Amino acid sequence: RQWALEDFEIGRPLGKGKFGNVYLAREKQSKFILALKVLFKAQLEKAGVEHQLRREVEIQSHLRHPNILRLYGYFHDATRVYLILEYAPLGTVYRELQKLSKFDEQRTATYITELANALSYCHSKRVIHRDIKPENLLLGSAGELKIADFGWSVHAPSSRRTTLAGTLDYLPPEMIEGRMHDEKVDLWSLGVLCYEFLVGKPPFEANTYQETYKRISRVEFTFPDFVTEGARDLISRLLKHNPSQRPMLREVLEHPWITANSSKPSN
Amino acid sequence: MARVDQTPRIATKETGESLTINCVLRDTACALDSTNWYRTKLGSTKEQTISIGGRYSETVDEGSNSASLTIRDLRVEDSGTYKCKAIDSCWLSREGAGTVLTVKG
Ligand SMILES: Nc1ncnc2c1ncn2[C@@H]1O[C@H](COP(=O)(O)OP(=O)(O)O)[C@@H](O)[C@H]1O
Repeated sequence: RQWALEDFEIGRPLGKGKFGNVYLAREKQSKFILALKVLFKAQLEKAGVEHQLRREVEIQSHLRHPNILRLYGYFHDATRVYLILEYAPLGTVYRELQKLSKFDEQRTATYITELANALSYCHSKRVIHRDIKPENLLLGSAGELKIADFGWSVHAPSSRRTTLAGTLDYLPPEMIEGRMHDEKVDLWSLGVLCYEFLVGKPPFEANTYQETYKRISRVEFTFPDFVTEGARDLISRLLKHNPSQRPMLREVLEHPWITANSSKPSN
Repeated sequence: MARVDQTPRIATKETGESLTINCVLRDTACALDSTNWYRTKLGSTKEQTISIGGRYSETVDEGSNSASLTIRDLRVEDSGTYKCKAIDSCWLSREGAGTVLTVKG
């Protein structure tokens, strides 16, 4: 495997992941700054995710889009896998949401546009995402959103029992009801994110798993009074129980609330 | 010497027929346990993932270090170049040389 650790200067940790740390790094010949994600093979294997991650990394290697974190390459030694990643200097959308409590309409519409552009590019390659959480979205130097979790699939359409345990909050009804799912799951994800960005919490949040499950299955959510008519409309269209009733990504990108408030355009 | 043999290299089929593509990872102890399938349709420049399910099925044979793709009820739209692309159990990149499929109809 041609890249090797000595190709890079290593700096401070950017964060600690489940299977290892992510470091600030610099390729020595170009001085290009990037991120080096370290994963311990034994840790992946014991978690039973080692096969799945190799599938996801292969998929990720084809995805070149301004709002998808770039995978530059990878290499390994006897105990560790190293992923060479685009460096996202402004951290996670999760942290930004913690800092600001909630996002204004222009920031929100702009993120949704960037997500829709990314997902539109993916769908054109017959690639679908799993659940999209704020913690898995990173921010680039100009504050541009990057889908960063390699959470790609693989099979469409599909009926295959998801880890439902974990966090239900971001899963669409058809996945928690054990029904068939396809690329329409990504539109549900956009609705949950649009809501969480504006409100500060996801719309089906409850105190127990069983309660959250019912909220999602029955699509029981309400809006704070400050959420405007245009946002309510878009979110309500995305959070349809019936996946086929959800809009196309192009329709999201063309929604009056998005076009009035987004500082970014389509493609 | 380690390599992927993808067969057949060229396939010409009539509509409604079937195609099976085999990929075998040879001369290495690394395991081909998780291959993804890709297609660039004739005329297009866009590489797409092949979704498994429906007309598209796959098998993997641990013992022979191989994986296969079968497409049923072939359509003219299916014409294009198909590849297995994978990261083997050694975390090394592997890919077949491709199958150029032409469907007439
Ligand atoms: N490419 C990157 N650029 C900048 N910071 C990153 C990058 N990747 C990860 N980080 C930081 O390090 C943490 C790494 O954890 P993450 O990639 O979420 O690990 P996990 O495998 O547990 O999801 C993130 O929360 C983020 O703060």
